[PDB]
Amino acid sequence: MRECISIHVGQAGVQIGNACWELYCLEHGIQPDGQMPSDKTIGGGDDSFNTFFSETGAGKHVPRAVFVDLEPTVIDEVRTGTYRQLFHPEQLITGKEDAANNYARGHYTIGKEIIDLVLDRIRKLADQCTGLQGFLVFHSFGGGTGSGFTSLLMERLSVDYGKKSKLEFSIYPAPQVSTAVVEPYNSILTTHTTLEHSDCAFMVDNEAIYDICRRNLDIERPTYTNLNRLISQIVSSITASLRFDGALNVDLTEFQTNLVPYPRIHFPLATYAPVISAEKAYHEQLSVAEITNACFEPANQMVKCDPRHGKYMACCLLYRGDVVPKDVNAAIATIKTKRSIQFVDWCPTGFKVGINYQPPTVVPGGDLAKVQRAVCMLSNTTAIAEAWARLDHKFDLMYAKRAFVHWYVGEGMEEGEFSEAREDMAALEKDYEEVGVDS
Amino acid sequence: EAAEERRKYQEAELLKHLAEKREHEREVIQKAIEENNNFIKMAKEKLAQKM
Ligand SMILES: Nc1nc2c(ncn2[C@@H]2O[C@H](COP(=O)(O)OP(=O)(O)OP(=O)(O)O)[C@@H](O)[C@H]2O)c(=O)[nH]1
Ligand SMILES: [Ca+2]
Ligand SMILES: [Mg+2]
Ligand SMILES: [Mg+2]
Repeated sequence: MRECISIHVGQAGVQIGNACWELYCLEHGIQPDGQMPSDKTIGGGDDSFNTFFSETGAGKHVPRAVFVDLEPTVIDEVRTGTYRQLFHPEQLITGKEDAANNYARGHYTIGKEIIDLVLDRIRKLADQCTGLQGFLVFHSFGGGTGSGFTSLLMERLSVDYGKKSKLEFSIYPAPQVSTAVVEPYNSILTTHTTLEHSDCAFMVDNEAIYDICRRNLDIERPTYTNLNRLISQIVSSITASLRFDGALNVDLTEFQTNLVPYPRIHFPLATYAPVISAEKAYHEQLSVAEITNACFEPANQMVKCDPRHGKYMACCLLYRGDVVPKDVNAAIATIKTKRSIQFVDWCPTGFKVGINYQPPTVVPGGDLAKVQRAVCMLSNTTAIAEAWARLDHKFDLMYAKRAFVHWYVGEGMEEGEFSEAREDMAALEKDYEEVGVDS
Repeated sequence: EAAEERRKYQEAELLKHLAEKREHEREVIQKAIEENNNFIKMAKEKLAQKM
């Protein structure tokens, strides 16, 4: 067994991290006080769920998790929440005043002050690990902390843990879900600074989550709780293979091996189905063919884009519930003859498939209904570059007038870092075009 | 540290600008004092001379 440490930075990373660990405890039968009746080895073990939980002599299962926010109000709702007893004080880290939606303030001004503390508290978790695999980092692209401090931390994690893998779950900004006007700046700045320190990054576009919440849960104006509980379902689908018995994506290195042939093109598209309203009394249970077909519907993707106008490098299908290989291959054969599914020429046209028989867990009283089967598709397609092009375009509009730039220079950042960052994203966009388009 | 030093340079320019404001404030009020006193002295001398 090899351990994974989760790190949650800024408001989005913390509040999403709250939802995930709530879900993880439900999936594993761990009560809010940290007790786990199913676990018969008291105070130790190297089961699969021990990758994410350590154990005390008292029998308490403790998340290998750190929560970090440069303001105390969000983390305080963990301290005093439903799982207070799960975490211990050392894992919740709050500063005094936040980064004010400003990457440069989160990265340079406040980050300097707090990085050594955060690294020290992570070291206390790494020391309890007999074989640390690396880190899962949850954060927004857009926040001052989520963008500015995350990038400083990722740089320092590559220093202090050079051999360890680092995975990201990144919340990509969408005006429908309250955004700062400078979020394009923050997004580009932090992608540039984090690009070479992350081995695999799952972008989640708030616009996509928001619309799924409106369309499939028929919530008229979804809350952060609605958004985060759906996001946590997808995150849990992605991390299940680390926490349960299985042979696919069983450690962080396999994510890179299976999803990322080229280190810079390391942003897989996630597509999830089905998402069913819980106040919908009687709903037909979707079949393997249907939920697999729904994986090629842009309306189910975590980032809206058109994979038909791009090329695939890698594709993993992650099923939960009543699913057998026979049905998967039937559904795939059908889909190959009707969908437009082009792989690059230097890659096998195929699917790695993982099945966990336990159907998804939902939060009692949440807006998602139990289903008897679901699937998360992870595909590395060049079509996700549409998300970069969109963001890059908004950055250009504002930067052409140097709008807001003075806030960043006033924190000690050189204007040249904007151009550095933007030029990196320009290369990134052209790497995608080289890989996935022909003239 | 280079960004920290740039913040420090900018604060120091700022406090230096505000220091120039404080000395201008000092010059204005000592100018008013000087002119009130010169009015009083002028009037006192003209009166003495005419008497
Ligand atoms: N999906 C989701 N997005 C969130 C949540 N909270 C904030 N966001 C999004 O995150 C971005 C804003 O960054 P935040 O994480 O709130 O800000 P922060 O990291 O705390 O940084 P500062 O407050 O500036 O110090 C915006 O795009 C928000 O829409 C959340 O709980 N769930
Ligand atoms: Ca145990
Ligand atoms: Mg905040
Ligand atoms: Mg171990």
